[PDB]
Amino acid sequence: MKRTFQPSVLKRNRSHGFRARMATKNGRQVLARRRAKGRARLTVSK
Amino acid sequence: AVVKCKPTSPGRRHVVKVVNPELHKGKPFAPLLEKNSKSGGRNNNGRITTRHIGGGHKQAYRIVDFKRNKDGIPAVVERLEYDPNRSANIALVLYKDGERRYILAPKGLKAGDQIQSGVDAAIKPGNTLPMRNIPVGSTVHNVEMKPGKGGQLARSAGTYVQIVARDGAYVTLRLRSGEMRKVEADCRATLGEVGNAEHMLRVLGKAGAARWRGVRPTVRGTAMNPVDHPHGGGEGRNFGKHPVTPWGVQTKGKKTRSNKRTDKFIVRRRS
RNA sequence: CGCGGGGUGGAGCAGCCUGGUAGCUCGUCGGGCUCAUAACCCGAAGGUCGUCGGUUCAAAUCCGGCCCCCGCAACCA
RNA sequence: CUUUAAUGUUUGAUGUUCUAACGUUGACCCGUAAUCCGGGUUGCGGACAGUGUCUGGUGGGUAGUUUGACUGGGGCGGUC
RNA sequence: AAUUCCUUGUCGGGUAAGUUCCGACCUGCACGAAUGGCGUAAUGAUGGCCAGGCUGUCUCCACCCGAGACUCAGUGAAAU
RNA sequence: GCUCGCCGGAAGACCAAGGGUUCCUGUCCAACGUUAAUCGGGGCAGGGUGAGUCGACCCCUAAGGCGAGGCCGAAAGGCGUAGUCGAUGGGAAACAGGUUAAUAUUCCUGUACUUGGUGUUACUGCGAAGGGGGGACGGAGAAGGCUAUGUUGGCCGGGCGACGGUUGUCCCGGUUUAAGCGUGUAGGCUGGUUUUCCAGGCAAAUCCGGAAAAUCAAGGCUGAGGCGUGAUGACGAGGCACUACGGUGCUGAAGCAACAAAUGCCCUGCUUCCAGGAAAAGCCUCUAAGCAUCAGGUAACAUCAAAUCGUACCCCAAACCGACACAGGUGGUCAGGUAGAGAAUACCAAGGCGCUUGAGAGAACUCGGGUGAAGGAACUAGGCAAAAUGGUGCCGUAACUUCGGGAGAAGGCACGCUGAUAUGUAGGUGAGGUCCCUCGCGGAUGGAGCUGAAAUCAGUCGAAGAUACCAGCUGGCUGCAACUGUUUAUUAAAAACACAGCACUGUGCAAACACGAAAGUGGACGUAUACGGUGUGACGCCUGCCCGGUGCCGGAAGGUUAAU
RNA sequence: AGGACCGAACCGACUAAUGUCGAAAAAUUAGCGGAUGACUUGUGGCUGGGGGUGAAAGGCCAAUCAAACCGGGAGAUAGCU
Repeated sequence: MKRTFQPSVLKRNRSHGFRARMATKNGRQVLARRRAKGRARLTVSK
Repeated sequence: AVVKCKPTSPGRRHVVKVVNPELHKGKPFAPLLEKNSKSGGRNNNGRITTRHIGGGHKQAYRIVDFKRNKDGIPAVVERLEYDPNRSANIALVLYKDGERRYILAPKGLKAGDQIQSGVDAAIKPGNTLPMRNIPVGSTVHNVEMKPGKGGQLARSAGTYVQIVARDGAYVTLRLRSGEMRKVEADCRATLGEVGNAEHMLRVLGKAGAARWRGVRPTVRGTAMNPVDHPHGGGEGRNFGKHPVTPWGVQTKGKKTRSNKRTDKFIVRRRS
């Protein structure tokens, strides 16, 4: 079947990337929450 | 001209076209062409506000000089064009000084005709003049609402607005729907009936014949579940409700008109 | 099996509701009108109020058993 | 007390007219190479329209809930 | 009748035999005119029925060819 | 290594995506592999990715995103102008051969091209966020001209061949060659040139456009392929020479013709129909604000620069996505031989593999299949499944019909091979020779060679000549629905939905309506032959009666009636 | 010319068998329907939870839909086990 995940780094980096977060206020807090938790996999990038 | 094609296939056995031997078959005049981004019926939000709108075929927009500000200039009609945006035909007119412009083609207009505008113009089909210079009882089209606006009344295929009476600063008109309406005298109007008057006799025939027009399948309310439409539900086709729009607003007889700021202009409501 | 309604001159229907006097039309009889019938006009007779019993001063009427008819219901596994 | 007439006064409800509020998704100019917008001329409407507060009506478009128990299973019928 | 409860209604045709089928009669429990009525060539991986043709579906199964099943060596689960 | 078998429009060879060293070499076998394992996409160590011409970055935009100010909103924030980003779109420029354990249109050899700076020489007016041209475009259909490519022949080289034959019409292998430059053809498009004038193009204009005239009949733009050249170069079968015996070094003949021919190219063409088919920049060109002994531009030459990143390997799969070395899913390109209408299909070439548990047995029973006497649906809910029909040309073909169909209806006849008509016809292609000329890639004529259906007659073989693979079951009555189509991804594909058509009703434009606390958008850069909602659902004959109840519309005198 | 006809690629998914601790969390084999169109597909965007989308099944919205997933109200409440 056509699995529900056909990977494409452009789309993944555009709707889930570092800059996509730093755009809106809600996105800023997502980075903020993760930093308080101390997760190294901060976002999805290289 | 109206022609009923031969039933050589299912779907074709009902198609009636209006084939005009006067239309220029070549490419349109590039200078007056600009892109036309299709909407699909969605607003700024992207949500579908107007349904059944989308798909269709890519059709380029041709600007048209509805205003007709060039006055006292003897212009010559060059060739008739096909406009995918308007039900009526558009005549490409060439001005005396060398400027080419599109105009809504009237009934009695062919290649090589002469038309002029302004208050100078004579009473000849295709000419444009301020309505207080036109004899009452006559018929015009592409009528303006406010002076200098551009023209908004009777612009479709085969439509015409006949002037009834003119009492000085205001002109009384009988619109196409049978709606008596007033309008200030300084407004312009183009003489004659709008051509391609047999457009209403065009039966599309196929289902897809609506698909490449932009029309999208419309689902009836009696075939929907109660959480999707006020109508619907029932085990085995049942209606029993008072006919309404998808949002509860009564249809099949219900006046939704409520403007009041322009109620002063209406002399008679249609019947 | 249960619920509601009904049964009234020959026929089709009111009046019961809130008890004491039963009405309308057609039909019938007799008369008149016409050459004769019909129609029309005049007058009159005609109803154990389904049946039985009880309550009541008084019952078509209030209540109950039963007989006949009509409708609804007779469902869920 | 009733019916009433001239005047003065008091506000209310209509009709016509005007321009100054306001509107202007009419034309024109500038800011500005920008169809947003603002300011300025002018034309057209006009104390309307529309907005706020209060108020009556409609209102399953929308939301929160009710929708009994006994019962020789429950429903129906009956009962409290 | 995609509707008819009663009902496998009654008559005719089809079959040796037809509760389904086809054509009719009206006694329409409870068809019906845009929640459309009656027909309709073509079309339909559609529903019901008949005939020809063709066959292991069946009368009644029989044999054979490969893959497992079986034995041996290696690996080595699961439900409970 | 010798045989066997399988795919071969893939199970082959390359990219993007996505993975991230899985690529190659040495070495190791505990853990991974469903078996052992000196094997491996497993562990450890080392090596490998070389670009001015490929792509990205870059120039320029689409859908759309962000959005100085601005508008609007309790706040968050929303919308949007100028701008600025965003390819799957457009825009400058390279091919052949050789070489590695692995990379190469990137390295070497040979031969070329493009965008700019600086300087020199000779000329000359240059110059924008501005104007114009161009870029720049749809579907389908048919033909012509060619090429990739294939076959045959000529020719070169080798063999003459382990059971009968084969010096001959015998056999096998090879017969490969680009980018660029010049020529500018088959073909397509279009009348050029010169003078004058102008309310046209937010200003200007010598450019575009329009309006008058003269002169002459062509000039110009675009254009695959061919022929030369690139190249007495490379390559090249086969020998000659050294073996760590894997391969390296050396040398090297023929290298043309004919025909068939693409879904590729000319063609981003031409004709035709309609539903009527991006934008901006690069480039060309005209000027304004200005600058002129300048600065700049055109042409030639010399020199310099062309940076940063990716580049290995897999890419219809054991490396992507599916927990797995998983019978599934994954866009684009090239794509040969015989048969065949074909990318079907059968068997093969190139190329790559035998699917990572095996060995014996031959029971019931289970799955995939072959055949089956006599009967032929008697089976069963039901002809479910199997069986059967199956191609081409011709003959012939009903009810009914909207006169299109129905229809490939049904039902039939001939199909192989050989000779002959004809040492291969009709036809296609077409050199030499002859002639002319506005002399070249020309035209008439000419006809060898090559290639090649089909029709007929005659003869012959088998039970069977569409023999295999591939390849309709047909007819009759009738319900529903018109029809193509769409739907419950993972039990329901239909009578359900849609449908063109018809009707009703709403909306006069700051339109109704919808999203949105608002602005603002969609509706529509449309405007009543338009647009929203609803009901029905082709076409034909029609569509009766009721306004009591409910809803809606119209008129408001009277009663009643909130806030004030 | 054709929502034209037969039929591969491609897309879809009607019948039967197998499979159901499967090779597979709906596939395979043998047969099917459409196949110039209302066609299909690649890449890239817009619409979002009482909302989106829908040729309309109460189907789909990351294997979950008559109201998605994750965190928090919250150790919700439970005359029930």
